[PDB]
Amino acid sequence: TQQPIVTGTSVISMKYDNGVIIAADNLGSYGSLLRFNGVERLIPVGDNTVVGISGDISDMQHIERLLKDLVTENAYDNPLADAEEALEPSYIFEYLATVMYQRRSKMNPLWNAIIVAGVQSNGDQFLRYVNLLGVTYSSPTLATGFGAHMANPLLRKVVDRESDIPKTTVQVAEEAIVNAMRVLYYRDARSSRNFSLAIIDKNTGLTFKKNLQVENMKWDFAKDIKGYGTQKI
Amino acid sequence: SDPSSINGGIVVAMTGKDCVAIACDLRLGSQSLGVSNKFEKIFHYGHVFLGITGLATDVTTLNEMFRYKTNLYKLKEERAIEPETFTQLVSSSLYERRFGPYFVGPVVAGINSKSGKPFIAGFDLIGCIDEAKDFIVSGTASDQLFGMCESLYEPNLEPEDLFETISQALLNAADRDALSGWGAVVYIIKKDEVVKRYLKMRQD
Amino acid sequence: TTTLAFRFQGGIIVAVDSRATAGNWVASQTVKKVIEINPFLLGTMAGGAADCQFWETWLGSQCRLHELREKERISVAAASKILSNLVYQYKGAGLSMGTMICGYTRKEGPTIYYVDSDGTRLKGDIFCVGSGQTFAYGVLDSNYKWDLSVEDALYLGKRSILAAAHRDAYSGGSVNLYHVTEDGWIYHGNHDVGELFWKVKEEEGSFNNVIG
Amino acid sequence: MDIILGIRVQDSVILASSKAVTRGISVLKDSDDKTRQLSPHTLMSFAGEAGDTVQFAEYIQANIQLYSIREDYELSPQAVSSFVRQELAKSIRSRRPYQVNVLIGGYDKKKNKPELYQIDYLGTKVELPYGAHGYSGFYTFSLLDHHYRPDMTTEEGLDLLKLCVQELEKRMPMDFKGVIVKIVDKDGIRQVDDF
Amino acid sequence: MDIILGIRVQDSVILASSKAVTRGISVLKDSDDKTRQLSPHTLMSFAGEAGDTVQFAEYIQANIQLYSIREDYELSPQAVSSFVRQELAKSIRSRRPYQVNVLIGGYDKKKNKPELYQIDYLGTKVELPYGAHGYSGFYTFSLLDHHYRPDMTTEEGLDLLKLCVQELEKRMPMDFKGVIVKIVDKDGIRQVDDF
Amino acid sequence: TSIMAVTFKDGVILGADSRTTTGAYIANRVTDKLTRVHDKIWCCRSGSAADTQAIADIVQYHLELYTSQYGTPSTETAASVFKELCYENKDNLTAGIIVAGYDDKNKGEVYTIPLGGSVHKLPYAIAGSGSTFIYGYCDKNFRENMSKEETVDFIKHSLSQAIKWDGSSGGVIRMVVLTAAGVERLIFYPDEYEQL
Amino acid sequence: TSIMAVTFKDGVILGADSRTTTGAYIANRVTDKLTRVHDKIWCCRSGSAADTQAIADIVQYHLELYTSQYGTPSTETAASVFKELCYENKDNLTAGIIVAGYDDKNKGEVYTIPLGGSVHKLPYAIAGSGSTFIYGYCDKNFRENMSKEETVDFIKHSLSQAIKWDGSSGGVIRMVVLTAAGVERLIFYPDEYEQL
Amino acid sequence: GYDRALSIFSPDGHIFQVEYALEAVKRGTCAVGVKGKNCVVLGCERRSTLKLQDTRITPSKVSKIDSHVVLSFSGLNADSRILIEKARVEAQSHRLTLEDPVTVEYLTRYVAGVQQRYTQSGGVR
Amino acid sequence: KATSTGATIVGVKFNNGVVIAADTRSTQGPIVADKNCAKLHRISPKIWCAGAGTAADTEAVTQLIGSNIELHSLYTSREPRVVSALQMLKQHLFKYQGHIGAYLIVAGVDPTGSHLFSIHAHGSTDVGYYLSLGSGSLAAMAVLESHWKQDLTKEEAIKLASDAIQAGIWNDLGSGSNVDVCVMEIGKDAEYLRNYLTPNVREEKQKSYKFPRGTTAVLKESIVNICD
Amino acid sequence: QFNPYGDNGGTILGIAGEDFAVLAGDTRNITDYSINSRYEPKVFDCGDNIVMSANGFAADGDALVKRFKNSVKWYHFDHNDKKLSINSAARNIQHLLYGKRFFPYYVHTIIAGLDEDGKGAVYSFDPVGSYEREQCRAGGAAASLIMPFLDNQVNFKNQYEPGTNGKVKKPLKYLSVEEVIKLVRDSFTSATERHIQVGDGLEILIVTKDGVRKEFYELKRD
Ligand SMILES: [Mg+2]
Ligand SMILES: [Mg+2]
Ligand SMILES: [Mg+2]
Ligand SMILES: [Mg+2]
Repeated sequence: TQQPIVTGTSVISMKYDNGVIIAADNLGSYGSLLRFNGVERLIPVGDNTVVGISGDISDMQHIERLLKDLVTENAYDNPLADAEEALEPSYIFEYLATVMYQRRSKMNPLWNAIIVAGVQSNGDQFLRYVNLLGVTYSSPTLATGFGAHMANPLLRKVVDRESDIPKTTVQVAEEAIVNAMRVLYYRDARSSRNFSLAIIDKNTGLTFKKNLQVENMKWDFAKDIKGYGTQKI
Repeated sequence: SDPSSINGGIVVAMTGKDCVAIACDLRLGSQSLGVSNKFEKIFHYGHVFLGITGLATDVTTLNEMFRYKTNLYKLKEERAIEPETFTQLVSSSLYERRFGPYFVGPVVAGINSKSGKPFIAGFDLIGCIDEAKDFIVSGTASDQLFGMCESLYEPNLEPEDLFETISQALLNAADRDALSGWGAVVYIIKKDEVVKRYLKMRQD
Repeated sequence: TTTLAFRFQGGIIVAVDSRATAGNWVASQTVKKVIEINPFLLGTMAGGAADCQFWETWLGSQCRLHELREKERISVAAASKILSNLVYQYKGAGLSMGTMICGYTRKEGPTIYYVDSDGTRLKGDIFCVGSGQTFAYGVLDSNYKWDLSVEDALYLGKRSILAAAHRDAYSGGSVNLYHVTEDGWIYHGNHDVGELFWKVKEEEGSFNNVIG
Repeated sequence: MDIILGIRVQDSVILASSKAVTRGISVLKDSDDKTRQLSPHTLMSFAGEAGDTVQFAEYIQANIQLYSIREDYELSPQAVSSFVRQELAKSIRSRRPYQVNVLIGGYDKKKNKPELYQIDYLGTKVELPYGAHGYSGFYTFSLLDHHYRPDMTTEEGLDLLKLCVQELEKRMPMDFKGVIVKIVDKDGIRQVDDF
Repeated sequence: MDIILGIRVQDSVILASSKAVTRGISVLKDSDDKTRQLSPHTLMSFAGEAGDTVQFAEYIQANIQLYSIREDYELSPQAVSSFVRQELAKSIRSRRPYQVNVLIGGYDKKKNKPELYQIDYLGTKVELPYGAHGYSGFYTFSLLDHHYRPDMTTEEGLDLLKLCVQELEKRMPMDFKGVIVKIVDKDGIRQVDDF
Repeated sequence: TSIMAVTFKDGVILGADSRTTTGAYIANRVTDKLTRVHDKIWCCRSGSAADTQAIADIVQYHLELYTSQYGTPSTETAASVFKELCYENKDNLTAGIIVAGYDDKNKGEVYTIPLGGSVHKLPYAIAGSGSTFIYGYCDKNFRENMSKEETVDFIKHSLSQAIKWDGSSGGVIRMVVLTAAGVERLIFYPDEYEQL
Repeated sequence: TSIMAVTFKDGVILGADSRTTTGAYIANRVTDKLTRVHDKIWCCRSGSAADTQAIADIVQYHLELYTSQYGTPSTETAASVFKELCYENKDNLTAGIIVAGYDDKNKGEVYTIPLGGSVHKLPYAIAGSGSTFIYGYCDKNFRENMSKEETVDFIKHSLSQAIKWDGSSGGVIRMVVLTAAGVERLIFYPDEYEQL
Repeated sequence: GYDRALSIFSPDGHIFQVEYALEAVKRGTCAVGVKGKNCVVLGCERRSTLKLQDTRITPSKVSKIDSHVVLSFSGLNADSRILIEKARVEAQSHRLTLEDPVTVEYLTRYVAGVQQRYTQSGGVR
Repeated sequence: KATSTGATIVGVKFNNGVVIAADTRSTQGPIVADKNCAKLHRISPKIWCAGAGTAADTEAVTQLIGSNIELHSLYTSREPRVVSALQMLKQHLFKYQGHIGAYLIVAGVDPTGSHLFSIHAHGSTDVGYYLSLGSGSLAAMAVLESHWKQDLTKEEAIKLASDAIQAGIWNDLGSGSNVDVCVMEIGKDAEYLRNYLTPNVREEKQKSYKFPRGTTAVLKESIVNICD
Repeated sequence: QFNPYGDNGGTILGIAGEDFAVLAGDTRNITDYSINSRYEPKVFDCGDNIVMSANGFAADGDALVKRFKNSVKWYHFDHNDKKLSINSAARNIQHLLYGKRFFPYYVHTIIAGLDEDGKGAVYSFDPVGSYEREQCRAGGAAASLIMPFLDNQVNFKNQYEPGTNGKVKKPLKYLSVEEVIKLVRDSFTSATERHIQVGDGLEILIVTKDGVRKEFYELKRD
């Protein structure tokens, strides 16, 4: 203990036929105060992995440094650091999962909920979750915080089980992710309009999109809504 | 401390083909101490049967209350109360004590004398009606009863087959509960005959 | 839980029930509450199941080391004190243990030590521990004699657990009987309480309150 | 108050109640009679919180005596026990409940049967061949379960009761200063002055 | 543990200690000896938390026996009581303190005087003509204040002790199952086997 | 919640966001926080939604009965009725209400009734969780006797900032204009005010 | 406390009020909250006075030892040392620090380190209890590459409003200007800024 | 701490520090033990090079380890006190934990174990 | 220990009226008490009420107001209005300061038109074109926010409503089993569509557990007298 | 305040046959009222013909299984590739669990396999390491729903032979692997109906002398 302070909200993600997509907004909240508006919560590791982090931002920055140090360390005395002995999404996740569970076991957790998204050496999609308790799980769609309640239902309508993954294109997957981010902006009071989105594809590699915005919003219907029951004017 | 598990006990009710069954254990205890092995939890008012689990003082009080009310009902209406009507009376009566409730889990069972339709219903301590087609469970081994009934039950069982199903549901549920057992009773109810059977079970 | 042990002319009788509960939920009816420390020593399980199992198996290891080093059977006094000194080190940490360490040696004769997780170590003739201990004490106290036969002593231990199994909601399942002699303990079977209750009711005429 | 025991035999009900009254540190009395005669053939013993025990018992006694005079008739033990249960069931949801547990030993002159009723402060009534309140049952019920017979004589009941009291005196930490024993039968209520 | 009493008379110290061991609901034993011989002419009785009482007593016993062997000499009762006090004073600021109260009855062979020391678990030592721990003093000290004389014989001390135990048995709520009485004098330690 | 009322040359305008939260969940993103207690007496509500609705409904009843007997009530009278309910029941209420109205004799008037149930007549008032972030901005930018268009801009800019920083505020900016000409409702959407 | 740091064309300026309170009592009305950790690296302190002084003293030591070995530290390096102390000891510290410095290579830089011990590089930063009231004002009025005089006016106006509304802020407005030309201290008294 | 290996093997397989310790024993006054059918007698030599000695208080050659076991020695007097103290502590420790006094063999095995330990521990002779 | 069920309840406005829908799971803690309860209730013929929270409080409050609405309708010789039910519900709930844990979606038609409200236990009310309540409200609202539009037809609104309920059924553990729907169109009778969808049918068991007759041990048999 | 524990739901079931053993578990992983995964394997092949599941708090469950698998590896290194018998594995798991007696693995562990006579074996553990060989054991969320059914249908409890009326018990005849799997499937189908945390999928690991085989079945997803 004691408490998360400056925090990031939902991280959402899903698998598709040739890879994975992950997204997270650019807000750092300070309670109900929307304090920091340019926080990047997707952190790429190499060209095959993107780690999405929610929760305490100070701990996120600590994890960000651990990953940076992991890349440095892997390159030491390693002629194949950019080839066969490069960091895999599975290596990066297992390392973080170890750290998270160790920290909770000392009663001094990193406060975060983490999603590691990537593509393995053999082209396999990697998508797994880990949090402050060291709890880990995998699913065709994964989301943290509010995303778990609102994004997953929408993303699961696209990929409801393992056999739906090969039938899902990157265009359909990205469309679903972007819509979910809009829904979260409507309904999560600790969300922002600005977000980042990353695609890790086994053919086209890592595509990192910054400064995206929620668009095509429906608000017009608000003009007709008056009072809270009996009021007509 | 928890009023609904001081005395212990269970009730289960099931529907069959042109019949209903309601059953209960016979234990009354003071927490770990067994006090009585003859504490029956099923009562009847005419052809309508009521099982009540929970705090034993309230079980007794509610039985006396519903005897009181169904007796006045009969004098005024000039007919015996039906299971559907009685269910509403139980619900009403429990909800009138919304902020000082009886700590009970009542179960109604019976056959409508005019339509011949089998009827069962359950309640929480505050009057919320559970009107299941298949079965109703109540008491300190309700989880165990849900497990037994869900696997053992099938619809349209004949009276003598329903007896075996409900008996085995009760017995094996009660044997996995410290505060239930010490004997058991099963009522098999048909439109104009009711049979009551006391079961043999382990006495620990 | 109901566990008892008593000294008599023919050694020690150890009798236990078999029920383990988690709240009102009966977790098991087949729990082994007598721990066979070694062929000569027995311990009873009450309080924490793990604490009793673990530390009384550990005790068996310490007893084995003792007799390897000293070339002599460990006394019940020494064996019980190894356990009580151990749990006393852990006092305050939250160990839960109420056990009877039972043995029969040359120098001591039949000996029982009540050992307990707050550090208590009591030598005695009759001990009864568990949620149903008061019921078993009643049958024990009114029927106990030093000059009981092995057969009658075994039945008394069996009947006393049955008394507890009947009345105590958290005792039952089956009865396990042991007879501890100088040459080692002898197991006297598992007895289902359900079957035993009716058998005893008929043969003894007891439990007239219950319809059979 | 502490130990109160009851046993219904062939032709009578026997109530045994401890004599000690302890106010914290000291035993203030060792001859206290924890019972009230409700009617000629009905006796009630009681135990619970100080003050409330006697206040409740005397309140019940006054009510049954009033009924007896109004109707020129003695209520059955069953009827008296039902009246008592209702009062305790009423009391448990009061502003300040009576913290009183009772045993009602009566001889029904109509049915020619002894009857023992056990009622706790919640209004939990049970008719029993033998009963107790508090920890008394924990020590005594295993003995009663073993030896009890429905056709026992009054003398055999007293002997089984002595065995129960002996077990209490052996294994109970508290000194309850012995018991006062009373017998309820067809001839009414009498006290066993040597026990 | 419950009652422990001590009285220093003309030529001896007498320690009386209850025999009951109660672990909550049941009295597990009624013949427990709550004392240890530290040296031939020094006896220590004890009462407090379960386990810690015996563990402390035996630990002290081992230390005094070690001193006796090393020096081939018996420490004075005063010296033993000071050693015991320091151990308890050390213990009270430990991680987990010994919750043990003791009486030390010794006969000083150099001065030819009996000596009684009362020490509580805090390390509070006092030399007294008579002493107790717990509630024992509340019932017995008024009797001792009245009857005690420094020139009493051992037999008179035992009679005054009997009066104290009788008052305890009358007014104490708990059944402590009588007392074991031991006498410490110039000839050493002996137990009064009929009390 | 971010609410305000501003007097200007031709009368008064009430402004509000439309976000209602249960913790971090937005239960209603299109709430109408501008409530009518009389024809030209409106109020902005903050605090417990149940409490402020209950109070407003009672006030509307009181002013309807007042009107039947004594004719149109003053804005001061409406504020007094609000205060009476808020003050006397302060122990059981969490309500922060801004009362705004237009008379022909008195013109535009604003009264704020904070938690304690006190009354304060002001040229303009701000309230709700989002108001904290615009005390500086509003104090620097408010002028007396502004035009309708200036006052709309002032409220739009103020509530834009309150919404930007306060997570409990958001959605659309609703406004109600009270003048001799009548009652006009205005609404402004995120795409409009976020780029200010 | 009301503190801020603003980058501008020629470098950076730190601003602060001078009020230190113990409850409602003003223990010091002329506090200096602008502290020097290196020649042209300063910081503004908020939170526990004991904690922020202890941290600042340690940082000043670290940068003095850094300078002896490796030459002048960057503002980023200073912010990193602050963050290391604030993050690693987050359980035992209540410290909100704004770090401002001038390099010749990097020019004016501002880093804010809030309660949790995270770092945020910003064009300008505001902190302290009084900052809440000027989020709206500062966001509307800040421009990049302002002149020295404009930045002094921006800070003076901002902290004036923070002081006006926050009871925990007050006294004089202190400022420290960091440029290539050197280090300049400024002070502004109540009679000056209250009439703004 | 001082960790120097003083007791070590020589090329011929001897540990000279242990063998030189035996030479210190050879110098010590003679001690003798004889066990009868129902007794054991320990005899000890006192060198008469030291008169004007106070025999009341001078350390006696035979020492009680417990009430039932005794220890005599030959060699360095100061060294013997350390073994005697350890033995006495262990005797009481044994009574405390086993609830039985030490056997003579056990006490011997303990003292012999202490001596052995000092032949392959660093920094000790 | 009163029933508080998991639920997904929704309300959607369309062209010529309003539709409400709900799942059919009633929970006791983690245990499914009723696998096919009816959460759609009547207040009046053309005003219906979906309820969540404390089950006893939702039913009780809906019946009480429904009773008073019927008497009010008879007294005024007029068909009952949704705003009357809304006002009576909220003033009742507010008086008890949230101790009556009733959370409702109210929906219906009346001479004034079609209406859709939500009521919260403490006595606050909201207006909307689409609303959701229950433990699966977030799952349902995600669907409503994704697919809702202005000028929905009858068939589109039923599809949207049931899709929102399905999101709750699959993704929320508190909700499950079937989908109930009630459609209230202007100028027509309200049509209650009990078990409109049944996508969670129990599969055939691998084995029959019909016991041989005589399996259960019996101590005593006796004929019970139900007659006078 | 930081709570180091959580509840991931799930239900597991171990049944020992005459010359086989099954360890089954649902594949659903949850927190509160949300589904984390519809397929997250919970029963693991640990080598040496031993299958294991640690149900409850999944982080502790994964840690324990991982440490046991590691213990099997080091047992081979230290003891000349000797096969770890099911009884030895059970005792080893006790020590792993009791090692954290004062900060326990919040799980209910069950292992299954064959004993050294080739007979089916199941061992059941509490969170702090107390264990027992058992014939039949359900663990986790729906254990209270499943065990009574197993008492009745595996051990024939309260069942007597028709005509005798309680005098002769129904004889305890041995069940085949096909018969056990039927009872496992019906246990989980029933548990899925009445318990909200049970569903999605059922994975069964069957152990015989030939090795470890897997079977998967769909469960309702509501
Ligand atoms: Mg049972
Ligand atoms: Mg039992
Ligand atoms: Mg906002
Ligand atoms: Mg399910």
